[PDB]
Amino acid sequence: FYCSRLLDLVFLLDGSSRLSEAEFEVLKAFVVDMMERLRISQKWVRVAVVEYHDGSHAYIGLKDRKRPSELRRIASQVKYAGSQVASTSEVLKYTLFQIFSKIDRPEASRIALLLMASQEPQRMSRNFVRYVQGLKKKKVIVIPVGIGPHANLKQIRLIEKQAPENKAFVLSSVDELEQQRDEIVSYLCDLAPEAPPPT
DNA sequence: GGCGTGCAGTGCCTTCGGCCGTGCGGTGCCTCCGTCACGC
Repeated sequence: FYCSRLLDLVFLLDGSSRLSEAEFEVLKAFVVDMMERLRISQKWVRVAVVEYHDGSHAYIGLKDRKRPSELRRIASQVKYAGSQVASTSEVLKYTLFQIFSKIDRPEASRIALLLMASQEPQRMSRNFVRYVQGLKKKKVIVIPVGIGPHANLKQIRLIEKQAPENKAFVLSSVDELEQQRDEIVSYLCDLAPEAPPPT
């Protein structure tokens, strides 16, 4: 449908080589479709787009004052990485420290849509749960989205085990996205308040 | 000549030096299998 609520949504795209050139474009299209079903505004739904590999490469910020159509273009032109490493620990650390360093919008919900499709090196996962728990303390909901046979199930279930609102969406392939979009959007929307503060 | 340790972290508390602890790279399910450098 169309989400018109106070929400800060953060898209986190796995940049590993697990996803092919094409398969990644599909993921991007999914993110674009999501955005078409969101009321993009500083006072309603704010969006952020981040392709992550060894590190986080942000294309869109929550405070970016741009026309939604423009943002959709940007989100569709996200460059393919195809890295050997897509650190979820790093992208969650980035989200926690860079994106949500300061909670400037209490009146809205904070959601991190973690689109993963691989397994990061175990040594990198050392402080993983600490970032997830750290996001929780800033009241940021993390929704893992498993894509493909290589998506780290252990971490995904570990995210759910961290917070009540943290639900996972285990998928079979990037094709399962389009036919799961509507369900996901509505789920995220129902986590955000509908009406602003009295002001 | 075996051991036992190694150390991340916008770290933490009992503050300017202990205490916890994935030495580390890389495979592919995981919190790990198999491996190297030092000092003694």
